[PDB]
Amino acid sequence: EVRLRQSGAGFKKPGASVRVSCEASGYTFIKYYLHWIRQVPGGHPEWIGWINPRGGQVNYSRQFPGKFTMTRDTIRETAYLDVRGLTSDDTAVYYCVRTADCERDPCKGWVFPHWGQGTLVIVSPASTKGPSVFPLAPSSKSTSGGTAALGCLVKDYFPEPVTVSWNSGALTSGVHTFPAVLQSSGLYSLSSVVTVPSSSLGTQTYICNVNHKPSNTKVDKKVEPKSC
Amino acid sequence: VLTQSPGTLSLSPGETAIISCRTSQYGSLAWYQQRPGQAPRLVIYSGSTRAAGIPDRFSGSRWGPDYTLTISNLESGDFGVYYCQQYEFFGQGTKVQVDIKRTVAAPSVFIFPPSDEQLKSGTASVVCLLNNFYPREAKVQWKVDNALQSGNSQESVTEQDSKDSTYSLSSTLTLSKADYEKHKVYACEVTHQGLSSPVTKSFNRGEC
Amino acid sequence: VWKDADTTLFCASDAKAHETEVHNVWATHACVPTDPNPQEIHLENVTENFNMWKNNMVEQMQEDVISLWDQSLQPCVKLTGGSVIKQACPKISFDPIPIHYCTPAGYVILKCNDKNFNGTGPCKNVSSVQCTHGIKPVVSTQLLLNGSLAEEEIIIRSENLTNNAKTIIVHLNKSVEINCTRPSNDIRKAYCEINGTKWNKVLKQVTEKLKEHFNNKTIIFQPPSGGDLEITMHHFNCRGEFFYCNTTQLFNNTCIGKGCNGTITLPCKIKQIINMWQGTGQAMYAPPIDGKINCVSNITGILLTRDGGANNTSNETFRPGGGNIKDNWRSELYKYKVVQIE
Ligand SMILES: *[C@@H]1O[C@H](CO)[C@@H](O)[C@H](O)[C@H]1NC(C)=O
Ligand SMILES: *[C@@H]1O[C@H](CO)[C@@H](O)[C@H](O)[C@H]1NC(C)=O
Ligand SMILES: *[C@@H]1O[C@H](CO)[C@@H](O)[C@H](O)[C@H]1NC(C)=O
Ligand SMILES: *[C@@H]1O[C@H](CO)[C@@H](O)[C@H](O)[C@H]1NC(C)=O
Ligand SMILES: *[C@@H]1O[C@H](CO)[C@@H](O)[C@H](O)[C@H]1NC(C)=O
Ligand SMILES: *[C@@H]1O[C@H](CO)[C@@H](O)[C@H](O)[C@H]1NC(C)=O
Ligand SMILES: *[C@@H]1O[C@H](CO)[C@@H](O)[C@H](O)[C@H]1NC(C)=O
Ligand SMILES: *[C@@H]1O[C@H](CO)[C@@H](O)[C@H](O)[C@H]1NC(C)=O
Ligand SMILES: *[C@@H]1O[C@H](CO)[C@@H](O)[C@H](O)[C@H]1NC(C)=O
Ligand SMILES: *[C@@H]1O[C@H](CO)[C@@H](O)[C@H](O)[C@H]1NC(C)=O
Repeated sequence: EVRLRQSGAGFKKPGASVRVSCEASGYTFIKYYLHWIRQVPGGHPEWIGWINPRGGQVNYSRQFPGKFTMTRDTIRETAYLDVRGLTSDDTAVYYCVRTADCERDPCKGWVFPHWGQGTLVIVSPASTKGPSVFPLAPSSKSTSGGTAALGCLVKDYFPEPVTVSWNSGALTSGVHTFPAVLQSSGLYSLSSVVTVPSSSLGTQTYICNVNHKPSNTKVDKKVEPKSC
Repeated sequence: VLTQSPGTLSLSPGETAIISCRTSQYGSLAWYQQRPGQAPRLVIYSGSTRAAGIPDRFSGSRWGPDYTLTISNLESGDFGVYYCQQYEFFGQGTKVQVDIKRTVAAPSVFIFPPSDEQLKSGTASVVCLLNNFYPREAKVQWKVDNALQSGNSQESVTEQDSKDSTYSLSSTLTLSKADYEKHKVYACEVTHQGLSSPVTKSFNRGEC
Repeated sequence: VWKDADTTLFCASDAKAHETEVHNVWATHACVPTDPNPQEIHLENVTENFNMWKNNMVEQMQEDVISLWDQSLQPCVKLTGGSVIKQACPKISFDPIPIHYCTPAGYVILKCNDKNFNGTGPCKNVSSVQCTHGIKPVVSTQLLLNGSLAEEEIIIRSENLTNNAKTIIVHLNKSVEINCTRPSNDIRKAYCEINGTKWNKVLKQVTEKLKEHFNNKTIIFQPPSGGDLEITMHHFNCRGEFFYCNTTQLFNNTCIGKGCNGTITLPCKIKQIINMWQGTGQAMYAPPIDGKINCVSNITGILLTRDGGANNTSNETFRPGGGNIKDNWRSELYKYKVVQIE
């Protein structure tokens, strides 16, 4: 059975370099070309190139000018890829793929049933920073039903993830905590909102508990209507 | 080179999903299935040829410069995103996501003025909240002093809730402190099937 | 009536029984004498399909050459799969000779004589022969040496131009000479000389041919992107010595549109330790012999690979690629196919 095992993930800084490896087995290594596929989260699988275990010649993608290198070790049966000039646009998952077939001396195929598990590479400035929690007062009266709308703003933190609990895990009714989105600063930022009765605003106090284990940052923030 | 459409399909367990993909050249075309977080998996190739382990509920088909993957009776694992491939190129994809049928619900629209603690930083974020609505299909636009805004608005949606089977959306408008103080009226527009007219929650900077 | 078929071919040659030369010795035991009155029948109104990219004659020639090299070009030390084999490496006389490939009784070779034939598809001028022309087993990469020339216009051959993974064989119609020499009295340092006026003219012509297939896009040449020395450099065998030559200067974008009209000189090196093209391990031969070693050959073909990519630009980039040494044979055997009669 054909098996392609890629190296573990990693974190990098803008300008660094990575070497993702791919140890192959279950088949005759030389008889098959190997391809490399990247996939920026929320993007079509972008092709990086292929390499021939026989000679070692490589066909790099034109859309990625001088941002990759490919090598192989015919004895240990393993392919390599070096991501250089690491930028924000290089944050993607990288796959090691082999074609189906063959019964031919060289296998070029372009039909890919055998994939590696992929490799997570996150390139962002330095880190780590903790979450800055900004309150989201509803606040100066709404309409169309009552029911206040309040929340917190877990902004600018790294890396994943954080967990938001309202009033120490008590308030579970109607709580929506959105997934994190990567900003232009290479940092994450999410919002956690709750819909509560507008009559209990001047009585009940709502607290959001944002826990960030990586940066070692637990912070509680009170959210209340404005005074004007 | 390769035009894959549509971008997203909101269908129910048991329904039939159809994914199309255009081609410029006339070489062979293949289909892959990618479950969330996992590696892609071969399903169809050479036009209509089925892959190993793949049930006959899937069926590839070619017409002119177009190829079609059709899935019958969606079965949990059938959800994810499918990609068409021809040679080295790849289609934009089509996220086949589960959508449970229910009565159409109107979104509760709210707008959030940036925190005054955030204004100290210099990067104000006006938040537009849309919670509990159906179906998933909706649209939000930003109007700064009555003018369309683009290139600074981020979104994030929740998964379909377990109880009421409704979605909630989070639109975030990011501006600079200098640019935020330049204008006055900030509001977001909401268009949905559950609404007769585009509802608008507005607020002016400073006043309350 | 007949049908496409595969069978074991035999060989014929004009090998000299008195020669100590290694191609001669091999052929003396494995091949027969040639026919002085070869028969060729042109078939009126016959159309046959050929596919140079699916021709077992190519596969058959490789096996022979592997056997030849295994018996002759034995190394001083042989490193394969982690083991070390020593078995003497005397110097030999080495100069490829023409070999004819022939069908046995009940079979025949159809030969396509259609000028500018690209190697795949129908052929309108078909003849029948028992044997191919004399093909020299020149082993090389990047450049095809001492091969057959295109009969009319330069021909671009590929199993699939749209498929960047298929090697492109450019079949030249005019022999540009390449003159390589290691001068008498670093003994491993060498160089190849090529007429820049002739070569740049031909390279310009290749671009125009490529433009016809790739919608008149800009044609750019670049050096190989990586790999073993056998691929990134022009490798071939001269008088028993293994030459590795830097071809960066040959694929000069500047001369494809002044200053270069002179002699072009590529830096080369003779290697004793080689990665065997048969695909296994490393082999060590003795140091180069003494004196002036010189071989003048015709470049008669070029092997190229076109860069892949998901870009929306107006250019295509080409690099002297290759793949299997079998491709070298394809460039010569493209006009032949074996059929079984009835
Ligand atoms: C047709 O085939 C014959 C066979 O060799 C050849 O001599 C002739 O040149 C071909 N016709 C043309 C127009 O080349
Ligand atoms: C090289 O080409 C010339 C004419 O172009 C020819 O006379 C000579 O025999 C060729 N040498 C070879 C093919 O070795
Ligand atoms: C060689 O082929 C080219 C095709 O690009 C043609 O223009 C040229 O005339 C040919 N040269 C000959 C037949 O001497
Ligand atoms: C070769 O000629 C055939 C027949 O005209 C054509 O179908 C094919 O596309 C050609 N291939 C190349 C590489 O020119
Ligand atoms: C590429 O080759 C395939 C079969 O191998 C064929 O169907 C297709 O037409 C070829 N492409 C071109 C442009 O000839
Ligand atoms: C090849 O070059 C060598 C030295 O550079 C020279 O002696 C020889 O005459 C040349 N051969 C030809 C045919 O020009
Ligand atoms: C190269 O060939 C041209 C013929 O076009 C000739 O004029 C020139 O002298 C040759 N170069 C050398 C160095 O002999
Ligand atoms: C060939 O020469 C160039 C110098 O123009 C050099 O940059 C390149 O590395 C050389 N190639 C090899 C394989 O050494
Ligand atoms: C290409 O030719 C030009 C003009 O002769 C020369 O200046 C340049 O150095 C050449 N490129 C090389 C040698 O890589
Ligand atoms: C090509 O042929 C010439 C003579 O025709 C010969 O001197 C030379 O060695 C040959 N090339 C190779 C690589 O053997």
